[PDB]
Amino acid sequence: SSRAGLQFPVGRVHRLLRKGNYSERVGAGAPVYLAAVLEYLTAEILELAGNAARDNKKTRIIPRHLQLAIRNDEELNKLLGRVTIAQGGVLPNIQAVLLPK
Amino acid sequence: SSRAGLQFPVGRVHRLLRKGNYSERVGAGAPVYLAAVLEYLTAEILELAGNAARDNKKTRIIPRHLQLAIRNDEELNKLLGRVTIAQGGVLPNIQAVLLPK
Amino acid sequence: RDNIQGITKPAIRRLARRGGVKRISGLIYEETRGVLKVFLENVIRDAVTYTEHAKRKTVTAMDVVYALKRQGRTLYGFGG
Amino acid sequence: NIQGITKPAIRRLARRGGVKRISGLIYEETRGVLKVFLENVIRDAVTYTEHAKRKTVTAMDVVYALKRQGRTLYGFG
Amino acid sequence: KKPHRYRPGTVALREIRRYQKSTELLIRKLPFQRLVREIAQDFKTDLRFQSAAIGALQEASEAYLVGLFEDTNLCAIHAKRVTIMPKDIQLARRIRGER
Amino acid sequence: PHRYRPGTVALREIRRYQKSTELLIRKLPFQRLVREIAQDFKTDLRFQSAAIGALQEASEAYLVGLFEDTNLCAIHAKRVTIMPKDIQLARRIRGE
Amino acid sequence: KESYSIYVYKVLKQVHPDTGISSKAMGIMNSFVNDIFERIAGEASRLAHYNKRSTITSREIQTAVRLLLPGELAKHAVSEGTKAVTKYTS
Amino acid sequence: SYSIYVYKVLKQVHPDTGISSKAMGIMNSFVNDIFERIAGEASRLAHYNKRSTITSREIQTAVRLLLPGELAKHAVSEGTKAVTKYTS
DNA sequence: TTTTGTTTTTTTCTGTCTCGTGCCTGGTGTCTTGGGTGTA
DNA sequence: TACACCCAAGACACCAGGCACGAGACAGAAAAAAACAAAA
Repeated sequence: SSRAGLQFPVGRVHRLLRKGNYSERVGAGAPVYLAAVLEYLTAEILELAGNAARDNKKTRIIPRHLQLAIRNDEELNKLLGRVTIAQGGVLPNIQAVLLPK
Repeated sequence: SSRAGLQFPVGRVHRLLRKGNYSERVGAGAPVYLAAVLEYLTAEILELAGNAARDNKKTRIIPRHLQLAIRNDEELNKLLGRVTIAQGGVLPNIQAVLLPK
Repeated sequence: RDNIQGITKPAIRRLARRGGVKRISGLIYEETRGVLKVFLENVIRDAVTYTEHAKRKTVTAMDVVYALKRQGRTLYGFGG
Repeated sequence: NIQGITKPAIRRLARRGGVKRISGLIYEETRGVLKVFLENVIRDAVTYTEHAKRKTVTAMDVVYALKRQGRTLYGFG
Repeated sequence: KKPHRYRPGTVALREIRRYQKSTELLIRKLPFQRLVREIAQDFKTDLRFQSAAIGALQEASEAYLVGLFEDTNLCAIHAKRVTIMPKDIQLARRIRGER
Repeated sequence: PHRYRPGTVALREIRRYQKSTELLIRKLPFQRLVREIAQDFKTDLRFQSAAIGALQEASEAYLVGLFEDTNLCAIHAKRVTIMPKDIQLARRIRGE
Repeated sequence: KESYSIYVYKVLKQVHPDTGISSKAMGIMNSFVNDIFERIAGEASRLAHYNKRSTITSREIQTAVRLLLPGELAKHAVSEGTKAVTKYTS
Repeated sequence: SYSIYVYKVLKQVHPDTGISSKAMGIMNSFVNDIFERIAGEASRLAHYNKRSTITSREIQTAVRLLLPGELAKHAVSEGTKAVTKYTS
């Protein structure tokens, strides 16, 4: 992790890939790549959640912040389409035909 | 195959389960069970297809026969719900609202 | 016995208001309860199968997570 | 090349699905959707074509790209 | 003086906004737990359940019901109607692939 | 001379195209569109006949399913003719 | 290139001695067999990984069949698998 | 678990923002799901090419197939940078 | 009351179906030893 | 968690029908006339 400049563990990812019964041999660049991708995804999600929390005057990330960060982003909603977030709720979307005319 | 009374190969299934990156070790009854399940499913599907072909006056099985045999059965359609059959078509179902009178 | 009536009318009304439903009819609650019972049965069958495969008598959260993932309802926050 | 799918072709495709009457703003619209479908499949297959160090999109790549989205296709294995 | 009375449509949208802003569990805990235990008893008798498993089941059921209600409202609005009907739920469950 | 009523030929074509399982999309325009779309992703790409046939079959099946959902949505709205709003609602419910 | 065309033809002759099968139908049956094989193998591997088990036996395949196949199909497949295991062990 | 790593990533992207236990569990579940998906896609890609070794190319292909568009491009760039920094 | 979809009855070639048949590849006995369950 | 136990993985040696290459033929789509109930 220190040689690749990543916060996610490289040895743990390598051990998980070796014990997960995915392939006979595992290279040295695949765990680094997977850890980097996971770290980038986590960083994007956490930044969006922190922005949503700052928009609500909150200092702690709650599942509602994660839901608002995932649903507002198009790519994050496409990647997590069939993903359900517990205690996250939904978006405050009201149809125009239901408003008082 | 001859000892278990099945026409599907047991050694081939065992080799595919060993080299399929599923587990470190494969038991002795697992390939037999999987071959028996595959043989039962194939026998049911082929019997339904032969019945559909006899209902169509043909001594051969065409993709249309397979589609008419799978889509008609409830459990077979539930198992292959997200399965697209090439050159099979759809069921001749017309809604009652589109019918005259 | 007859626990399907636990999901009373106000619960279904709140669940509809969360989804953006303005007006609710009368025959909506029965169909909602039936669909909820069907979904609960479909999930609990796989959960009990996963629990019996582990030779256990207590349905843990991991079994429910696996049953929901094998169906198509990936749920987070219950893997710890 | 989106105009290749003629309007009577979409009419036949709708008749296969049990559609009695078809409007005028359907075909073109459906055409776009069709493009989206290709834009959700071919590219994925192209990725497979970029994984085997090949330049020809085989049927196995198309089958894998269709299975990876839940649209399992038979008769091309 | 006649007491205050809101016209049909105001409190409905108010409750919509209130339940869309908050993410609390709308289904009660004890009836849902009893229903889950009764359903699990039909498959295997004498079954124990943890709090996390029941909470995950309740969250998944609530999310699925919210999605189904969204689809039902969409189908009802598509049919030039405001009140939801079981036909909309049937159409939503048929298009989604459940039936 | 004879003249069919607006509704008989439609049902006849429905029955004819539901009984037969032939491809309803032409080969050359579909292949040209597939090549033009694949060119935007990677240049100098080749395609096999089996791959093009599989793509055509998958596209035809997806279009048939979408048209079935569209007809269902149109019938649910007390209508016979299909509209782009029906296709939009179907694609929104399906999650596309 | 290996395929289960011979075994599918044998099963067809067993269930229908006077009925053939086309090439496209044979390919569709091969794809169906491959898909069922892959699904059951993945489910068994997941069941083995969830229990920290590195061996896949008949119990894992039975659980995978009961989880994938619905109702009567699952029951008949489980019965056939148990019968085949009993015949092979004896 | 991935608790300390997620906390460090959050402190890197937001020095003045905390995280609850439920949010931490949700993040861990998301990380595990992405890990499983990418591992399965890489195993499938290796089995389709008659290969018994998963390298960085398989992970890159899995990321390009799973993640859509800009997310996939940025993840591929980050993975390539990490690989080039680790190999040097 | 008259025109048009739907169903029955001749051959005739027509894409296909099982028989005839050679090479070999995967279809069977036999020694060793041992590690995954059986039962406790 | 412990003691026991027995058929498979591996390997040697021996052996038999699939499968594609042709062929005579086999039930059937078509070509075409002729005929009854229901629809317009």
